[PDB]
Amino acid sequence: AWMYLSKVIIARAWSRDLYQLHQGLWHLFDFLFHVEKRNTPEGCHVLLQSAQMPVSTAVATVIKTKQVEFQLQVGVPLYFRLRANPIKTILDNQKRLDSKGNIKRCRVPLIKEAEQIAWLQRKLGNAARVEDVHPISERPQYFSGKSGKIQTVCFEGVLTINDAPALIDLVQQGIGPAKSMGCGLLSLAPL
RNA sequence: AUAAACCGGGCUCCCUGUCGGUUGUAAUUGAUAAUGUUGAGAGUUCCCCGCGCCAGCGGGG
Repeated sequence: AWMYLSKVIIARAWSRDLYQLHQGLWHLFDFLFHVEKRNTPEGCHVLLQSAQMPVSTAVATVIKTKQVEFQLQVGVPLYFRLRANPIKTILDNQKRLDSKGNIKRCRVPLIKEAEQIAWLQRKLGNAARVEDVHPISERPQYFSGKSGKIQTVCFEGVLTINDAPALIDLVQQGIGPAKSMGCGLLSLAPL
Protein backbone atom coordinates (compact mmCIF):
# COMPACT_ATOMS: atom_id res chain seq x y z
CA ALA A 1 0.00 0.00 0.00
CA TRP A 2 2.96 2.34 -0.65
CA MET A 3 4.10 4.69 -3.44
CA TYR A 4 6.34 7.53 -4.63
CA LEU A 5 4.60 10.77 -5.64
CA SER A 6 6.62 13.27 -7.62
CA LYS A 7 6.44 16.54 -9.52
CA VAL A 8 8.39 16.11 -12.74
CA ILE A 9 9.12 18.37 -15.71
CA ILE A 10 10.33 17.31 -19.15
CA ALA A 11 12.31 19.80 -21.25
CA ARG A 12 10.30 20.95 -24.26
CA ALA A 13 13.05 19.38 -26.34
CA TRP A 14 11.83 15.83 -25.87
CA SER A 15 8.28 16.63 -24.77
CA ARG A 16 7.34 17.39 -28.39
CA ASP A 17 5.11 14.26 -28.50
CA LEU A 18 3.71 11.58 -26.12
CA TYR A 19 6.13 8.80 -27.08
CA GLN A 20 9.12 10.83 -25.94
CA LEU A 21 7.23 11.93 -22.81
CA HIS A 22 6.77 8.32 -21.78
CA GLN A 23 10.40 7.64 -22.73
CA GLY A 24 11.76 10.55 -20.71
CA LEU A 25 9.69 9.30 -17.80
CA TRP A 26 10.96 5.73 -18.12
CA HIS A 27 14.59 6.88 -18.03
CA LEU A 28 14.04 8.28 -14.52
CA PHE A 29 13.61 4.85 -12.99
CA ASP A 30 6.17 0.71 -13.54
CA PHE A 31 4.31 3.96 -12.93
CA LEU A 32 1.45 6.29 -13.80
CA PHE A 33 1.24 9.98 -14.67
CA HIS A 34 -1.01 12.96 -15.32
CA VAL A 35 -0.09 15.84 -17.60
CA GLU A 36 -0.62 19.17 -15.86
CA LYS A 37 0.97 21.71 -18.17
CA ARG A 38 1.71 20.25 -21.56
CA ASN A 39 3.68 23.00 -23.32
CA THR A 40 5.45 25.77 -21.41
CA PRO A 41 8.84 27.25 -22.33
CA GLU A 42 10.57 25.21 -19.64
CA GLY A 43 8.87 22.14 -21.02
CA CYS A 44 6.14 19.93 -19.61
CA HIS A 45 4.71 19.74 -16.08
CA VAL A 46 3.64 16.23 -15.04
CA LEU A 47 2.47 14.59 -11.80
CA LEU A 48 3.98 11.16 -11.21
CA GLN A 49 3.02 8.19 -9.01
CA SER A 50 5.48 5.34 -9.15
CA ALA A 51 6.92 2.36 -7.29
CA GLN A 52 10.55 3.42 -7.61
CA MET A 53 12.21 6.69 -6.61
CA PRO A 54 12.94 8.90 -9.63
CA VAL A 55 16.30 10.57 -10.20
CA SER A 56 16.60 13.81 -12.17
CA THR A 57 18.18 13.57 -15.62
CA ALA A 58 19.15 15.82 -18.51
CA VAL A 59 15.71 15.53 -20.08
CA ALA A 60 13.37 15.10 -17.11
CA THR A 61 13.97 17.27 -14.05
CA VAL A 62 12.50 16.16 -10.74
CA ILE A 63 11.19 19.22 -8.94
CA LYS A 64 9.94 17.78 -5.66
CA THR A 65 9.35 14.24 -4.45
CA LYS A 66 7.94 12.32 -1.48
CA GLN A 67 6.92 8.80 -0.49
CA VAL A 68 3.35 7.98 0.55
CA GLU A 69 1.31 5.30 2.30
CA PHE A 70 -2.45 5.07 1.79
CA GLN A 71 -4.77 5.09 4.76
CA LEU A 72 -8.36 5.61 3.62
CA GLN A 73 -11.33 5.38 5.95
CA VAL A 74 -14.40 3.84 4.33
CA GLY A 75 -17.43 6.13 4.43
CA VAL A 76 -15.46 9.31 3.89
CA PRO A 77 -16.24 11.45 0.80
CA LEU A 78 -13.31 12.59 -1.35
CA TYR A 79 -12.57 14.91 -4.25
CA PHE A 80 -11.04 13.08 -7.21
CA ARG A 81 -9.36 13.66 -10.57
CA LEU A 82 -8.95 11.11 -13.34
CA ARG A 83 -7.82 11.46 -16.92
CA ALA A 84 -8.83 8.45 -18.99
CA ASN A 85 -10.22 7.23 -22.29
CA PRO A 86 -13.62 5.52 -22.23
CA ILE A 87 -13.92 3.11 -25.13
CA LYS A 88 -16.03 0.45 -26.77
CA THR A 89 -14.38 -2.35 -28.70
CA ILE A 90 -16.13 -3.46 -31.88
CA LEU A 91 -15.49 -5.21 -35.16
CA ASP A 92 -14.45 -2.92 -38.04
CA ASN A 93 -17.33 -1.56 -40.13
CA GLN A 94 -14.80 -0.93 -42.89
CA LYS A 95 -14.29 -4.68 -42.64
CA ARG A 96 -10.50 -4.27 -42.62
CA LEU A 97 -8.52 -7.36 -41.65
CA ASP A 98 -6.35 -8.65 -38.79
CA SER A 99 -2.86 -10.18 -39.12
CA LYS A 100 -4.17 -13.69 -38.51
CA GLY A 101 -6.68 -13.23 -41.31
CA ASN A 102 -10.15 -12.33 -40.14
CA ILE A 103 -11.53 -8.84 -39.68
CA LYS A 104 -10.06 -6.25 -37.30
CA ARG A 105 -11.32 -4.93 -34.00
CA CYS A 106 -11.42 -1.21 -33.25
CA ARG A 107 -11.45 0.80 -30.04
CA VAL A 108 -13.84 3.71 -30.54
CA PRO A 109 -14.34 6.41 -27.94
CA LEU A 110 -17.56 6.95 -26.04
CA ILE A 111 -18.89 10.32 -27.06
CA LYS A 112 -21.97 10.78 -24.90
CA GLU A 113 -21.54 12.28 -21.43
CA ALA A 114 -23.93 9.83 -19.80
CA GLU A 115 -21.99 6.94 -21.31
CA GLN A 116 -18.76 8.41 -19.99
CA ILE A 117 -20.08 8.75 -16.47
CA ALA A 118 -21.50 5.27 -16.73
CA TRP A 119 -18.07 4.07 -17.81
CA LEU A 120 -16.56 5.69 -14.74
CA GLN A 121 -18.96 4.25 -12.17
CA ARG A 122 -18.56 0.93 -13.94
CA LYS A 123 -14.76 0.82 -13.91
CA LEU A 124 -14.43 1.76 -10.28
CA GLY A 125 -17.04 -0.83 -9.34
CA ASN A 126 -17.85 -1.39 -5.71
CA ALA A 127 -14.68 0.45 -4.56
CA ALA A 128 -16.43 3.80 -4.34
CA ARG A 129 -19.57 5.62 -5.40
CA VAL A 130 -19.38 8.72 -7.54
CA GLU A 131 -21.58 11.35 -5.96
CA ASP A 132 -20.78 14.28 -8.24
CA VAL A 133 -18.95 14.26 -11.54
CA HIS A 134 -17.94 16.64 -14.29
CA PRO A 135 -16.61 15.04 -17.50
CA ILE A 136 -14.24 17.58 -18.96
CA SER A 137 -13.88 17.24 -22.71
CA GLU A 138 -10.37 17.32 -24.09
CA ARG A 139 -8.87 17.73 -27.53
CA PRO A 140 -7.80 14.44 -29.14
CA GLN A 141 -4.20 13.35 -28.88
CA TYR A 142 -2.20 11.86 -31.72
CA PHE A 143 1.15 10.08 -31.54
CA SER A 144 4.08 9.20 -33.79
CA GLY A 145 7.89 3.97 -34.72
CA LYS A 146 4.14 3.34 -34.31
CA SER A 147 1.27 5.84 -34.86
CA GLY A 148 -2.33 6.61 -33.95
CA LYS A 149 -4.84 8.53 -31.84
CA ILE A 150 -6.59 8.45 -28.45
CA GLN A 151 -9.56 10.44 -27.15
CA THR A 152 -9.45 11.31 -23.48
CA VAL A 153 -11.92 12.67 -20.94
CA CYS A 154 -11.00 14.25 -17.63
CA PHE A 155 -13.33 13.49 -14.75
CA GLU A 156 -13.22 15.68 -11.70
CA GLY A 157 -15.58 15.39 -8.80
CA VAL A 158 -16.71 13.72 -5.59
CA LEU A 159 -16.79 10.04 -4.69
CA THR A 160 -17.66 8.13 -1.53
CA ILE A 161 -15.45 5.20 -0.53
CA ASN A 162 -17.00 1.76 -0.04
CA ASP A 163 -14.00 -0.58 0.09
CA ALA A 164 -10.66 1.02 0.95
CA PRO A 165 -8.30 -1.75 -0.20
CA ALA A 166 -10.13 -2.18 -3.50
CA LEU A 167 -9.96 1.52 -4.17
CA ILE A 168 -6.32 1.64 -3.15
CA ASP A 169 -5.06 -0.87 -5.72
CA LEU A 170 -7.37 0.73 -8.22
CA VAL A 171 -5.32 3.85 -7.61
CA GLN A 172 -2.07 1.94 -7.81
CA GLN A 173 -2.91 -0.07 -10.91
CA GLY A 174 -4.77 2.59 -12.85
CA ILE A 175 -8.12 2.93 -14.56
CA GLY A 176 -8.66 2.47 -18.28
CA PRO A 177 -6.65 1.93 -21.48
CA ALA A 178 -3.64 3.93 -22.65
CA LYS A 179 -1.93 4.07 -19.29
CA SER A 180 1.42 4.91 -20.87
CA MET A 181 0.10 8.01 -22.60
CA GLY A 182 -1.12 10.17 -19.74
CA CYS A 183 -4.09 8.19 -18.52
CA GLY A 184 -4.92 5.95 -15.60
CA LEU A 185 -3.74 8.05 -12.68
CA LEU A 186 -6.44 8.73 -10.14
CA SER A 187 -5.71 11.45 -7.64
CA LEU A 188 -7.67 11.83 -4.44
CA ALA A 189 -8.06 14.68 -2.00
CA PRO A 190 -9.74 15.36 1.35
CA LEU A 191 -13.07 17.12 1.28
C1' A B 1 64.81 19.92 -87.57
C1' U B 2 62.58 27.08 -89.70
C1' A B 3 68.31 33.98 -89.48
C1' A B 4 67.43 27.93 -87.14
C1' A B 5 70.03 25.04 -83.12
C1' C B 6 72.84 25.50 -78.22
C1' C B 7 70.85 29.99 -75.09
C1' G B 8 69.17 33.47 -66.95
C1' G B 9 69.67 40.14 -67.40
C1' G B 10 71.84 39.11 -63.14
C1' C B 11 73.81 40.70 -57.78
C1' U B 12 72.87 45.08 -53.23
C1' C B 13 68.73 48.74 -50.67
C1' C B 14 63.54 51.50 -43.38
C1' C B 15 60.49 56.08 -46.48
C1' U B 16 61.60 57.61 -41.75
C1' G B 17 60.60 61.35 -37.27
C1' U B 18 56.17 65.56 -34.94
C1' C B 19 50.20 66.35 -34.76
C1' G B 20 42.32 67.12 -29.94
C1' G B 21 38.60 68.38 -35.22
C1' U B 22 36.82 71.50 -31.46
C1' U B 23 32.64 75.04 -29.27
C1' G B 24 26.63 75.75 -29.79
C1' U B 25 20.97 73.20 -30.88
C1' A B 26 12.47 70.52 -28.12
C1' A B 27 10.79 67.47 -33.79
C1' U B 28 6.59 69.87 -32.26
C1' U B 29 0.91 70.53 -32.33
C1' G B 30 -4.14 67.19 -34.11
C1' A B 31 -6.71 61.73 -34.49
C1' U B 32 -13.14 55.52 -32.38
C1' A B 33 -10.78 50.74 -35.88
C1' A B 34 -15.89 50.59 -35.92
C1' U B 35 -20.96 47.53 -37.46
C1' G B 36 -22.41 41.84 -37.99
C1' U B 37 -21.77 35.76 -36.46
C1' U B 38 -24.26 28.08 -32.61
C1' G B 39 -19.03 24.85 -33.47
C1' A B 40 -22.63 22.10 -34.53
C1' G B 41 -22.50 17.16 -35.58
C1' A B 42 -20.32 12.63 -35.11
C1' G B 43 -18.98 6.17 -30.98
C1' U B 44 -12.89 4.55 -36.47
C1' U B 45 -8.58 4.56 -32.57
C1' C B 46 -3.14 2.55 -35.52
C1' C B 47 -0.25 -2.09 -33.35
C1' C B 48 0.63 -6.75 -29.78
C1' C B 49 -1.50 -10.29 -26.23
C1' G B 50 -5.26 -12.73 -22.77
C1' C B 51 -10.35 -13.90 -21.99
C1' G B 52 -14.86 -14.26 -24.95
C1' C B 53 -21.08 -16.45 -24.22
C1' C B 54 -18.64 -13.29 -30.65
C1' A B 55 -22.56 -8.46 -27.28
C1' G B 56 -17.67 -7.21 -26.17
C1' C B 57 -14.32 -6.92 -21.73
C1' G B 58 -9.39 -6.43 -19.98
C1' G B 59 -3.53 -6.00 -20.00
C1' G B 60 0.65 -3.71 -22.70
C1' G B 61 2.37 0.11 -26.70
